[PDB]
Parts: sequence; structure tokens; C-alpha cells
Amino acid sequence: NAAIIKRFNHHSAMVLAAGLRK
Amino acid sequence: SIAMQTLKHMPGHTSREVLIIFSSLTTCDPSNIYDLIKTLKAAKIRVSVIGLSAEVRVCTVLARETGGTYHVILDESHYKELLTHHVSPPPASSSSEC
Amino acid sequence: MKLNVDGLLVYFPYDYIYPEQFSYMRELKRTLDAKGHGVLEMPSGTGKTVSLLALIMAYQRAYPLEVTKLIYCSRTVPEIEKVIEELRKLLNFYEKQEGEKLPFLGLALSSRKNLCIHPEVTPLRFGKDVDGKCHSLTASYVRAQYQHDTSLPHCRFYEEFDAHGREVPLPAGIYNLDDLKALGRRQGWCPYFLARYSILHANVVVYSYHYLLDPKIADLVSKELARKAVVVFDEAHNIDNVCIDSMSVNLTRRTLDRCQGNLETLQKTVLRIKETDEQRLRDEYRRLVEGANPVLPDEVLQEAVPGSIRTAEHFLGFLRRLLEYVKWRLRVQHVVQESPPAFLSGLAQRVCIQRKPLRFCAERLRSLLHTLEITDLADFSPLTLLANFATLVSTYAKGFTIIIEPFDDRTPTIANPILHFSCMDASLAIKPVFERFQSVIITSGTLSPLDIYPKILDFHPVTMATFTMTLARVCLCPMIIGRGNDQVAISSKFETREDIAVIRNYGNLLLEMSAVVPDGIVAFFTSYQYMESTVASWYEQGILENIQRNKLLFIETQDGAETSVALEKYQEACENGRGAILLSVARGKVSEGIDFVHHYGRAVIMFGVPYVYTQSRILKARLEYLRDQFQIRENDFLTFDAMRHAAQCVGRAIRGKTDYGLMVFADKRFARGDKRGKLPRWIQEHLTDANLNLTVDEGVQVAKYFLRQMAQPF
Amino acid sequence: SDIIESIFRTYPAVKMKYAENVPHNMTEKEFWTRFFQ
Amino acid sequence: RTKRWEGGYERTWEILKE
Amino acid sequence: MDDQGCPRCKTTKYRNPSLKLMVNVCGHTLCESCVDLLFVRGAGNCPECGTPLRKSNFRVQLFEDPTVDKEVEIRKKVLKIYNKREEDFPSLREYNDFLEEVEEIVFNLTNNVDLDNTKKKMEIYQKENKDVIQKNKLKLTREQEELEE
Amino acid sequence: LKPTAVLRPYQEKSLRKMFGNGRARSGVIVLPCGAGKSLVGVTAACTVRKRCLVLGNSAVSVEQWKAQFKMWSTIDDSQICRFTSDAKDKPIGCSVAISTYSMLGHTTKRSWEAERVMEWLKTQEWGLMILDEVHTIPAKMFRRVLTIVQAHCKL
Ligand code: SF4
Ligand SMILES: [Zn+2]
Ligand SMILES: [Zn+2]
Repeated sequence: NAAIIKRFNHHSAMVLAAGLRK
Repeated sequence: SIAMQTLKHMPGHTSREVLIIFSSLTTCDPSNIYDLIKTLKAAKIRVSVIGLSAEVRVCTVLARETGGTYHVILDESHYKELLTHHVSPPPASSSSEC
Repeated sequence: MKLNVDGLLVYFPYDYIYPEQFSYMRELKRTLDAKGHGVLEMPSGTGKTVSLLALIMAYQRAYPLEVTKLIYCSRTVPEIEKVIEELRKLLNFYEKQEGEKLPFLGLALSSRKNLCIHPEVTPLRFGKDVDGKCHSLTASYVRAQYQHDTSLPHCRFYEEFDAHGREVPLPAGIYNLDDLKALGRRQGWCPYFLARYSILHANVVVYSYHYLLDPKIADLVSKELARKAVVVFDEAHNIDNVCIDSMSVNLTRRTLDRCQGNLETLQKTVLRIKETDEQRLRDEYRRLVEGANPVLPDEVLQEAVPGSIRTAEHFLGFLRRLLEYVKWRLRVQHVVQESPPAFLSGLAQRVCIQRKPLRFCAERLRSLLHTLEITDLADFSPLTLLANFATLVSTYAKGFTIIIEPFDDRTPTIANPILHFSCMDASLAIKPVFERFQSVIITSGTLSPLDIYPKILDFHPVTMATFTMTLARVCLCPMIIGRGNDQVAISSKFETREDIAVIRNYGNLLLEMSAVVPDGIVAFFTSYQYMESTVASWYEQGILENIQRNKLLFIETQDGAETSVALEKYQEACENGRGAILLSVARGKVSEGIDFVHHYGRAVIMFGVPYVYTQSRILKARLEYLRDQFQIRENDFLTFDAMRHAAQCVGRAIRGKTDYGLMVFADKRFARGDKRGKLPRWIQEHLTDANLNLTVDEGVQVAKYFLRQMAQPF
Repeated sequence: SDIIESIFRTYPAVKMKYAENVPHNMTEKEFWTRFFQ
Repeated sequence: RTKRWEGGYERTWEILKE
Repeated sequence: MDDQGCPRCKTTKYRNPSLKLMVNVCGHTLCESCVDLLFVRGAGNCPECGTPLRKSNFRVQLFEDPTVDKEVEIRKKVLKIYNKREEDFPSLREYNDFLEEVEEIVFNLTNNVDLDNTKKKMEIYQKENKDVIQKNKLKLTREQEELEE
Repeated sequence: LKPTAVLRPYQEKSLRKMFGNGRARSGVIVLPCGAGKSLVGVTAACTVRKRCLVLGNSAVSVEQWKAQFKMWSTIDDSQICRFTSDAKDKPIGCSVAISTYSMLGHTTKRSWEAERVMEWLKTQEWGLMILDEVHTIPAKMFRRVLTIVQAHCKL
């Protein structure tokens, strides 16, 4: 159940990290 | 960036400018807009944003950092007034050269 | 800017200030004039802060013989760091207004975790680790070993401070923690000990509430010299809960296991001592027979002879007897029971441990521990907690209870029983502050009605005034949504809280609000279970996808690191065009720690009235004691704490700089006549029937209009 | 196509998994199912 | 818990005044 | 319950907390599975220590520390002596002076022989049984009832 | 009425007008089929909280009413009975009854089993009597139902 929150927040985290070029 | 890739090749005597009609406060971006903003200042591209029903952070900093203005539509008359105001030539900044 | 305040003309830096600031200052002045404590509320932080400092400084300059020092306390160090910079700014203005420097000093105090510069502890980041090492570095044996000049890693900053830093007190100025550390580095003096010493030669001192509530640190800073000084709380709306929590202590299975391992370590140390030499340590035995620091307050602590515990063996045996009894009493398998006197009576009956020697448990422990030349207290901490608990429960329990729970908290059942010495009143614990200092001012925001406080805390308020923001435009817009667009009541009733329609109404409301509210928006839930259930329900539905598609979403958890990263990503998302949504539990540590600003929590959503699980033993003991002792009704206080905590989490949207914010409450309960009266005056007066019972759609429409009206300049 | 491509471009696990487990003698909807199932 | 209809008719027209 | 159990039958203790350990003068953990063997031979002799027991001398206890078991048993016995109340002493030192030797006796009796301890106890009993023990018995039982109430 | 039920303003108006005070008023409510007339009837029963009898013009309607009662009210399936010749639910075993004008208004000889229920229906007093498609009610046979059944209020 917590994996849903973790995944949804991972998704938003990865979308933000992808939106930040090195 | 598409505008900058075009306006960067423009001459120096011409006032390079962009008018943004922002509608949906959410906007996807592939990279940190602050670098692009710094690049816009360096490119001397005057950017002014007009927000419809939205008072966005990025638009606030983008305008005021670049020297442009960010305004939001109060009503139809405000929208008409804001565009009418933008028809005026931009006042030369102390950083602007002839 | 000279202000024509009631008592005197007050110099102020800004050319323009709002009308309510004059009222707040001249009202607060009454506490000084009447030589007594009082309570008041003011939304703005910076405004009430700068006006408070101006008022108290002008009053102090006018009546230095009446008020020697100002003691200011605030929620946290990051806030304190800004306040002390505002004082410096005020002093810079005052120096410019005066045209010359004056003999004035102000400084902010902090724990050694932050306020330290020693290289060996600098890589450490846990507070107890830094404190344990610092204590060891400053310990008399290390100092003696340093005086022996043998090869030893020592705190040169301490030795140079004790030699020179103590010899010359700092003359004047304002020193922030970062500036105090740099000063300490430049001077080669311990910032913590230098600041502590500077309290003896300083006019203003700043530290958080626990530096005043916990007697060990509070006594050192609240000495009798401050017999005619003023103490002011700026955001202690939860002073009761923090005070009670600072007095409460929790014991657990693992704690006792650690205490046993520590006890075995003490035994090994005693053997090492006995095989080396114990006669030198018996020098302490003389003063003990003659007759970290304990949490017992000034009037409760006494230097009375420790009783039958006259030797290390007696103390270790006495501790063994208690630890075995505590383990036994903790491991008992039974329902949760409260034994305030019975635990002590049981201790005397079951193991024949009398309260008299037990009263000196922490006193003897520290003395023994000190004579034992232990490495550091960091690992011995559980044993010290047990000893502190033991002396505390044996000394007094009038304002406490002993609760035994077969399982850990936050879990339905676990094979790790726990015991609580739950405190239940703030008045007797905070009593020394009001008794010693000539005036106490309880200032806060999101402050529920003031008349409850004289009941929970023993004080006679000179002032009882609630201020409301005065501005050319309504920068804040509170609104209550009582009905869903599905023509159904949106109330968070305990049985209705789980209703899929209410859950869906919150999701639709959040979906629309998150789409129309710019930058960062935040929503507070009653608990992680309901939040997860709600999120899971929204994930089964399209609601969660539509929300995330419309704007990024983040959710808070019990993990400080994960929430910190998520919050930083949420803020960074708000900086960029992506924007973000933050879902959190009202009672979560993030809600009490986070500060909301423009585009960072521009709108705050509260889902339902935040009522804690009323079956929790902590609530039961607390609530029945307030009714039995202070006569406050169960639903009265329970609603007050819910109203207070809701306003606290929701009212943080307004902090300063005159930036707009929205506050939407998704529960018709808040619109009830009593709940409205319990709501703070500034919210209550901005709230109106047009926004008192809005439908979800009406809320979105009024919010969109308000945002359009706030975007233009004043 | 945009479903798998948006996920593949957005998530590192799918990015690496699709590179190694690229669809062969199968239907792309099966790979989608293997992810969301 | 009684229903909303126990109070009476709405009488909306009574709000008008002259 | 958490401890392994008797040096011989360390298995039922893990199953349930209903079964309790028994204390004896020898300070040895015992229970029915082991106790039944102690009656068939010796009839009251500690298995490992061999010390005889005058009777069954079994008492229910729920402490894993055998030293506390002994110390409590010793404590309970010693409390019958030296327990005169504070009004007997004018000086602050006296209130805890005898408690020092008493705690030494109680503690030392957990390890050392009671030869000197019993002699001292008897030498003081001959004096304390006359008045102070008679008086303190009343005050102790009275204050014990006050502790219960 | 389970909170799943949603009440529209016109529905609420009609109910408020029917329940002008703590006493239910008898009369006719005219609402289109798409307007949820069934929900109003179910709501009225939930309001009266007393034994009620629903009569439909057809067995299909009787089925519709059963579904609507379960769909909108906390009542369980065993507590609802569809007194009908084609189907039996032991009506005497429960409080809520559903039937048709053709059954109760029946002019010819009743079946022995149906007579048992009808006598029980005749002897019991109905707090609320819901009549669907009452335009048929003025019929010579259907109007007899009003004399056969004893009801405190009829909607
Ligand atoms: S003595 Fe000073 S410098 Fe050394 S650890 Fe303690 S606070 Fe830090
Ligand atoms: Zn033995
Ligand atoms: Zn054995």
C-alpha cells in the first residue's frame, strides 16, 4: 500500500530530476 | 529557447522582445529555467509575461529579473489595457545601448 | 520614524507601519506598566517581532532600572536566526538614529550540536554525539589531562576561552549563531560556553522554549539575577503540550535492555576502578554523606543526603532492584493501566525500594558517573533516563501518571511493551517562570481563545486582546467548504470520514484547487491511515492521475530525511514551471516545522476537523485530568486542541512580507457557531457567510476570483 | 506507443529493462502489462 | 438525528419586503 | 518468559508466561519438571549446588535475576531488624547510617557467608527485640497499610 | 436512507411540502420518471420509519421498487417482500411489502396461500402507503385497494 505513495513520489522525483540537466 | 534560437541572431540595434500569453499555470520544462533566464538577460531579450487567472512564480522572476513586467488579467478591460500598453515601445534601460 | 506610543515616543526604522502595530505595542506596554504577565495574539511574525523589540528596547532604555534584561523565545533556531538578525537591524537603525554606539548586547543561544566549532566533533551531526563528545572534551579529567600537557585531543577553544574568553567579556553588539561561531573561530573560544558566559553580561538573550521549559538548561539561563527581567514567548501556542512533553518520559523494552547493557558496563568500570583504585573516588563519598543535569525544577530539587545509597555497590544494587522491578512491571501482560501512586507503592511493596533514596537516583548517578571517569554519556543515556524517571516519579506525581502499554506506540500490537510517565499539567511545571520573572507575555498566532490558557497555566493575565491584520487589501482569505458538489455534507464525522463520497469530494476539490491555485499548494490530513486510504482510493479512481497530471504531488511521512527531500523537491518544483502539491498529516513534524511563504504553500487545504484518536490512553489521562483538576469539559478541550492545531497548521500561510495566501477548510464543522468562536479573531472576522458554507465549486470560483484580485499591486 | 515511450523516457528501471528486454516475438501491450500488473 | 424537513416549509417568499 | 529457563528444563518458558520460576534459599531457578527429581533423591537438595533445603522452600517469582531474588528474600528478612523510625535519631547521618551497614549486610549476604551477619543480627536482636522492634513492628505494619491504602 | 442517495432540490421541495411538520400529509406528488420519483418514495418511507406498503402497476415495477429500496436504503433483502402470485418471499416474515393493484384489488377468488398474506395485510395497519402511477388508481377495481388496505397516510 505504501509502495503506491513511494512510487508516485518517486515518479514526481524522477520527473523533477529528469527536468534538471547535469 | 525556440525564440532565443531565433532572436540571438538578430542585430544589436533592434530591441529583441517576447510577449508571453500564459494560460495554464502548469508548464513542463526539460531543464532549469533559471539558466535560460540568465541567458535571456545576457541575450538582452526583453521578456514580459501576461498571466490569465494565474500569478506564477517562474513568470514573476522571469519578468522582473529580465527587466520586463508580469501582469495578470483582472478583467476583459484589463486584458485590453495590458495589450494596448505593450504596443508602446519599451523604455530604454540603463543597460541598453544605442 | 518616531512612534507616539502611549508611554513614550518610540524610534522605528520603517517610514510606514500598519495601524494594528500601534495598538499591539501600546497594549503590550500595559504588561510593563502593570508589572504583570498577560496574553495576546497577532498574525504577522515580523511585524509583531520588530514592534515588540522596538517597544521593549525603548521601554528598557526608558526604564533600565525596572527591566534589566529581555528574554525572548521562539519556536525554532531557523526562526531565532531571523529574529536576531531583525534585532541587529533594529540596533543598526537605533545606532544610526542615536548617531553613536551604546552599551547594549544581544545574542542567540543554541545547543552544542549547531553552536560548536571543534574539529573532532564537527564531523558528528547527531546532537547527543556532539554533546557527549563536547562533555568529554570539557570534562575535568580531560582538563586535568590537558593540564598535564600529555598528548591529548583537547578543546583548545575551551582552554583559551576559560583562560582569556572568561577574562574579557564581549563589550557590545548583536551576534547571530553563524556570527557567534565565526567570532569563536576568530577568537579561538567556544561559542557555546562563550555565549553561556555572555548571558551574564548581555541585555537580550534568545533561545527556544525548551531552553526555558527543561529545568537543566533553563536554570542555568534563568538564574535569580533575572529576578526583574521580562520573558516573552512569540509563538508558544502549544506551550502546554511542549511543557508536558518536556516533563513526560517514555520507557521501553529495548530501553531496559540497553540499560542492562549499560549496567554491565558500569559493573565492568567499577571492577576496573576497584582493581586500580577506589579510595581516590571515595573523596566524593565525604560530600555525598555530608550532603546532563536532572529535569527536576528549582523548588523540587534539593541537595539532601542520598540516603541508604552510600556506595557504588549500594547504588548499583539499588539500580538493579529497580531495573528488575521496572522490567517486571513493564513486561507484565495486562490491559493498559494507570498507577500514579500504585507504581511507587508497588515498588515499595514488591521490591522494598523507598522513595527517599530513589529521590536521589539521578543525583547519585551523576556523581558516581562523574567519579567513574566514563568516556561519554551518549551510550549511558538510557540508564540516565531511567535514573531521571526513577527520581522524578519518586519525588512527585501529582501532575503525572504511570501508563503501562504491552506494545510500542504507532502500532496495534508488538512484543515490545512500553511504560509512560505521562505529565498532565503545564501550570505547576511552568510555575517557576511566572513566579520568578516580573512579567510573562504569551504572544502567538493561530491562538485559540485566550481564556482557556489561564486554566491550563496558572497566570493572571493583565492583557486579553486579539489583534487582526490591518491592510489596504485583504491579503488573507479564509473560507470554509461544508458541502460537496454531490449535494452531500462534507463533514469529517468519525463514521462519515471513511465515506467514499467525502473522500471523492476531497479529491475533486483538491483536483480543481490544485489546478487553479498557482505554484505550491498544501493539504493537511487527519492521519496517515486516512491519508493513505484516501490516496489509495484516489489511485483506484482517476482522481490521483488527474491531480498528478495537472500538477506534481508529494506526500509526507514519518521519515524526516524523506520528507525533507520531498519538501525540497516540492519547493524546487514550485520554482520551476512544474509546480508541486504537498499532502501531509496535520500532526506531522513537517507541519510544525515548515514555514509557508508566497508560492510555497500559497493555499492550504484542511480536510476535516483534526481530532486525535479519543481511545488513546495519553488523551484519556490528559483529558480526564483537565476535567477532574481544572474542570474543562472533555469535548471542550478536545475541540479546542483540534481548533488550535488546525489553525496552527493552516494559519502558517501568512508569515510576513505582505504576501497573499488562501485558507480553505473542507468541513462544515468549522462553520458551526461554537467552532467559529473557537477560531482566532483574525480568521473569524475575515470569514463570512459568503465563504462560511461554500460548495466545492463555490470555493474554486471564489479562490480564482481572489487570486485575480491579489495579483495586482496594492 | 506514447504510453511505453513516456514511461521508458521517464523511469530508469524501464529505461534499462526495455533496452535489455526489448520486445521480440511479442506484442508491446504485453510489455505494458508486465509493468503495470 | 431528525431530518431537515421537521422544521417546516421554506416560505422563500417571506424574504420579500416593501 | 524471555529467559531460557532452568539449567535443565529451558523449553516451556518460551511457550507461555503463565509458568513461573521458583526461588529457593540456594538462589537457584527451579520448576516442577526439575523439582520432581529433587524429591526422589535427597528430598530437598539443589541439583548443581547440592545445598539441602529444610522443606520445599519454593516460592513463586517472576524475576530473571537470581541476585535480585536472593536480595529481595534477604531484604524482606533484614527489614525485621534495624528498621527503627527516624524520630529515634536526632542527627541526619543516623537516618541513613545504619542503612549503610544494613545494605552492606543484605548485599554481602548474597555472596558471603552469614556467619558474621547472623552473629551481628543476633547481637543486635538481643537489644532491639526489647522495645524498638516491638514499636517499629506496629509503625511498619501501620505505614504498610497506609501504602496499600 | 444510505448516504449514497443524492437528493435534488425539486425532490427536497416536494418532500418538505409533504412533510410540512412532524406529521406526514397525504396527497399526490407529480415527478417525471427520470426525476427519480422512486427515490422520493423510498425517502418518504425512510422518513416515516414505519411499516409501509408499496403498490406498483406491474411486476416489473415491483422488481424496480425492490432494487431501488436496496439501492437507496439500509434495509436488507430479507426485510423486503414482493407479495405477488408469480413470486413469494414469505411477506408475513418481513415488514416492508410490495405488490400490485391487480393482486390486492383482485375481484375473483383468491388462492389459499395468497389469502393468508392478504388477511395479514388487512389486519395490519400501514404507516405509509405508496401508490405508483396513481393515474390508474381511479379505476373501479384499483380504488377498492384503498378500502381494503388500512393506511395512516397514503402518498
Ligand atoms: S568545548 Fe566548545 S568547541 Fe569544544 S566541543 Fe564543546 S562547544 Fe565545541
Ligand atoms: Zn545456589
Ligand atoms: Zn533444574
